[PDB]
Amino acid sequence: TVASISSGPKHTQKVPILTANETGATMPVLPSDSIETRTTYMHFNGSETDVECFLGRAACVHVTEIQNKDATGIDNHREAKLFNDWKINLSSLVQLRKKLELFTYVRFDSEYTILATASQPDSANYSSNLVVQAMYVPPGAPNPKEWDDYTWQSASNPSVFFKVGDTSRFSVPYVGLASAYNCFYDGYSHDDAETQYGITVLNHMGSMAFRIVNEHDEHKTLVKIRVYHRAKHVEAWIPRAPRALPYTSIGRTNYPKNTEPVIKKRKGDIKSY
Amino acid sequence: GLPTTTLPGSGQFLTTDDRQSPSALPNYEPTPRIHIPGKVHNLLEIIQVDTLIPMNNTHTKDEVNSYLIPLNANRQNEQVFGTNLFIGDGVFKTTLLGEIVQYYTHWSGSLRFSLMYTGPALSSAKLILAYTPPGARGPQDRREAMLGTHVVWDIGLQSTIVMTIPWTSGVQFRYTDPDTYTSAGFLSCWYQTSLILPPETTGQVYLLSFISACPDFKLRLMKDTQTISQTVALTE
Amino acid sequence: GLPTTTLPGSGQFLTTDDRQSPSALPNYEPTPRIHIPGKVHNLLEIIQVDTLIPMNNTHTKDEVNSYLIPLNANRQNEQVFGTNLFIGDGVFKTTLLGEIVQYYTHWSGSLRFSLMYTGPALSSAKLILAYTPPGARGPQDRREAMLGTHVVWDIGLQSTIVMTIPWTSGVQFRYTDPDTYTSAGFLSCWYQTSLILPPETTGQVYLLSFISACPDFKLRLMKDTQTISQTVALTE
Amino acid sequence: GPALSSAKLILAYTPPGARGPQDRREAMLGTHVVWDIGLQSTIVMTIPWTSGVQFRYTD
Amino acid sequence: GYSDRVQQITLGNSTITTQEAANAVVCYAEWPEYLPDVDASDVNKTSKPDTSVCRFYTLDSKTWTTGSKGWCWKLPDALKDMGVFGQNMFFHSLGRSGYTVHVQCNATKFHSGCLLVVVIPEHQLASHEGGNVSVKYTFTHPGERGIDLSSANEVGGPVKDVLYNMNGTLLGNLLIFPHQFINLRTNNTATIVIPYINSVPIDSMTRHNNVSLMVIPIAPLTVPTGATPSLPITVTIAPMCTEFSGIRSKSIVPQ
Amino acid sequence: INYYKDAASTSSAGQSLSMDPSKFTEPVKDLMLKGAPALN
Amino acid sequence: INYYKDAASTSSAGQSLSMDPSKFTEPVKDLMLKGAPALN
Ligand SMILES: Cc1cc(CCCOc2c(C)cc(-c3noc(C(F)(F)F)n3)cc2C)on1
Repeated sequence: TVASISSGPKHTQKVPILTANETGATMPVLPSDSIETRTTYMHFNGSETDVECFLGRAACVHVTEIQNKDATGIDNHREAKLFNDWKINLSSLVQLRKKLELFTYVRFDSEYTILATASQPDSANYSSNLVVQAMYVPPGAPNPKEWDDYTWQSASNPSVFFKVGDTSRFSVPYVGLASAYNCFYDGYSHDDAETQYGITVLNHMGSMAFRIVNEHDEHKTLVKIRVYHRAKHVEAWIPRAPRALPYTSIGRTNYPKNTEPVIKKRKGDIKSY
Repeated sequence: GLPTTTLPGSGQFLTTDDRQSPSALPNYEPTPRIHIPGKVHNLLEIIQVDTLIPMNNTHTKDEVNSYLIPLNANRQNEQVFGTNLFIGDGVFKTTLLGEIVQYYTHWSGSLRFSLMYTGPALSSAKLILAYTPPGARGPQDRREAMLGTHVVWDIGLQSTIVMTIPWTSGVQFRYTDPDTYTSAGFLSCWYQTSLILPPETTGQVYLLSFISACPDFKLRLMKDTQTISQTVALTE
Repeated sequence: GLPTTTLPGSGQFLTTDDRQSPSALPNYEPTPRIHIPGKVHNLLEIIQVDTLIPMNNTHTKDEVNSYLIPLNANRQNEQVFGTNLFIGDGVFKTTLLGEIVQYYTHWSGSLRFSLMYTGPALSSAKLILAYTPPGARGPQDRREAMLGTHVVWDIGLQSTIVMTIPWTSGVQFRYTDPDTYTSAGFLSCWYQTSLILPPETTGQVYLLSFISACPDFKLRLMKDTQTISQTVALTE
Repeated sequence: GPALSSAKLILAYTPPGARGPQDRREAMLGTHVVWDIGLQSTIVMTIPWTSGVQFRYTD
Repeated sequence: GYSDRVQQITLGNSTITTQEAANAVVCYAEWPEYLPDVDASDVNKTSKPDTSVCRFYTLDSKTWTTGSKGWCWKLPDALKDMGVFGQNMFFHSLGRSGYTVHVQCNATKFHSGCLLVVVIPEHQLASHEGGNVSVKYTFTHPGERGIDLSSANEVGGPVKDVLYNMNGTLLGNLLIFPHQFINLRTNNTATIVIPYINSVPIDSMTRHNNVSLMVIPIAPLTVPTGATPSLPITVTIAPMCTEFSGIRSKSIVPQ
Repeated sequence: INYYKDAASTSSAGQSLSMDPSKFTEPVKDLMLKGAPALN
Repeated sequence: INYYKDAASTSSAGQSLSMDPSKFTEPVKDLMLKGAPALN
């Protein structure tokens, strides 16, 4: 594959470098169209910039917390973090979000990796070997209310049991209801004057609940859970303007008020180098 | 039992590894694909589309005006604009090219820089765009700029001039992050003759500048960008 | 020793994984299979069998009466019944269809809704069943209902009318769990003419309604149902 | 008009059954031609035979 | 002597001519088409009114002044009240369509100004309030009037900073979307053919706007000495390959 | 060799190797030849 | 490849792919044709 062909002097009626950008087209002008060039080869395929590679690596998409402690007298297990849940979404942590939002529609399979790390902030005689249970609770499935509900039986919901300090790994097929996931959605759930706007109404993927299976020890253990997402078998459509301003909320395109200029201001002239 | 020996790295989680893993939803049948126009396969595809350069940084805040390059009537020899060619910073940092380029550590290839005249039809002008390859300073006058790669643009019927910034380098790749040894040079524009306005016409005409990559382009070593961040996890 | 590298996920117990495991009872010979009628291979097989809909929720407790849809003599234009089409809730929640549908997150396809008349043979009536696809409200009068998918049912020798609720949607799948964007619409029934009873006959005649799936039907993403629970493990 | 002048007009034909249009929006809903004034000085708009009965009275 | 500048577009009983065009853009190089069996899900036979809805509808003209920020229309919203197309929109549960957008704006060889005409698929607007505030239905359904980017914020409405495309992205990068410029010195019209773009075969035409059209002044308007400091901008849109499905009662929408 | 029954569990797809920028760079109705006047 | 001697230790069977609802939907003695009067 040639990068540049050999091209010499020129004196024509054919002017490749004069165009009309109001047509909306970006004419494929090459260096050999405006200067004398020599032959060079690409020695390059562009593998690393393939959308499969671009979205094909794990990125942290959520961090949450649960803890192992005596549940005696706790009236709201959920609030006490005896167990916690995550309303599944990929737009909470901004790094992966900006990448995905480089496109309008996106379709792919997902590979999840869940890392659980223990912590004992105050006096403990040892570190306990806790087992985490991550259960997927799809829309319509009964949500856990107590860390040891009948819901954790998980007869139909899928769930993994892994050691804290260890990692959990599994993949999920493309689960969108449509032919592709929407990164943006200029619409509502119905024609209502007050209903929510944006993908907020589209990305209703249920949530996944986490808990520590072990009963409590004398001391209290804080387990932090990090979920990583890697896309595979990727397809992307309709490229768009990259995000410029900071995000403020999951799902909305909203940006903060009194935000700072994102375009750098010259320390001098428009003639400055 | 097949005898085995586990190697260093066992149990590690390399975010970049590409392995198989059990499916949590066995026998699930995903929704059929339907045709959707505008499919993108490679980022190198979209960086070939040019976007506007906010060449006129000069303002106190982001404005439509930062994209307008002012041109002044009856000025001779003078400089219209200038900029270094660190495509991963400066004026280029917010463009589609600069934005995508920042997702990678290395870049190589030729850049496509365009200028579209928006002054009245009955006006005229001849400008000169110049690319100064690394090794010397940004040109300080037309004569100096003219000694390097350049294009004398005659404004007319065809509104846009496309000047290529041919890959001129010793090392075959440069860092997207501004690095001296890896500098790309300078870009400048000057009045070849001058801008002439017709009768009953007054003020300023502007130039719109565009940037895009040639099929020449190469990008490698994916990395996180400095164009996005957060202090706390976002919530619904 | 074959060199190996263990990957993330090692040691995990994914309730959904499908692997091989050693048998705790080697050489055990299970009992021979004998023919047993009524074998079921797929749940999609049984949801095509219709069951009674407790359309008449209105009672203070579960009763045979919640399955009886009252019909009143000499009423014109009037509405007989109505219901939204969230098959995973409301009147449908306890039916075989609703019950099975709740073991999955997504559904798609056409529904088969039937009405069997049980009034005296010498009585007569013409009703109209209507399906209002999503986007507009549940019809408030016959004229409004009649503008959408409907069937004018003439009561007679053939006791049952089968109205299909054809899959009418943009997105190819809906959530079994009531979700607005994913709503299926409304179902209503009205008097086309009116119920006429013969001499020496008095009171109320009832309609029995059935629900089942068409071979159209699709169900996916298995999950636990909200139709069963316990506070403590059961004992013998 | 002078060569250096410009304009865009819209000619509309309203077939029988409704009144003569009272504003552009109303006229635009029927047969019409958006004319861009320029080099070619004349616009030719056809009034296609739009009728039920196959003939009309000149009177 | 055929030129990129002279064009005629005939749809239904409506025709458009332009003697100063700059070619025409066909979004993602795809011409609109009807929904093929292989992609269909909805089992209802669809309705194709053809020429009664696939024709040019001209919106109310906007006035471009030295201070204009830009305008934004949404489809199919902008045509929600246009003849038979509009009616079908509310009488059916689902619908799908493509369009030919034709933006007009003439001046003289003494004027100067440059409008960016771009089509943005799934243009989800942002709330000026930031945080997690939503944008109420009415504010993204301005209809034929469209949204004026120089108008003041209003409770429940979207942010209208031209610089940030009403969505947190920079104006200069709007060019990645199918667009065209109306550079008075070259142009006087912009034409963009839009094919149906969505992640579903067909969809609700009232609760979802597939794309929004934006006309944004980049190089400000400049009129010759002592001339009227304004120019009109006219938008004409024609639906094409329009299909409607699931006919019924007729929606009643917010406000 | 694939160890699992479902497609979703396989590893990355491998370079699309299609690459056609023209649907974004030249989405014009009338083909424009490099060198020929953009506006004839 | 199966690593164990007993059948019970192998993994899941894979879709029956039979599917005949009629034994539940139409368990009638005299065949009833769709369109023909149910009760003749
Ligand atoms: C955009 C976009 C795309 C997606 C896909 C979300 C996938 O949702 C899941 C997740 C996150 C986990 C599981 C899952 N299956 O088993 C487990 C367990 F191990 F966590 F229990 N988790 C299943 C689905 C459908 O979400 N937002």
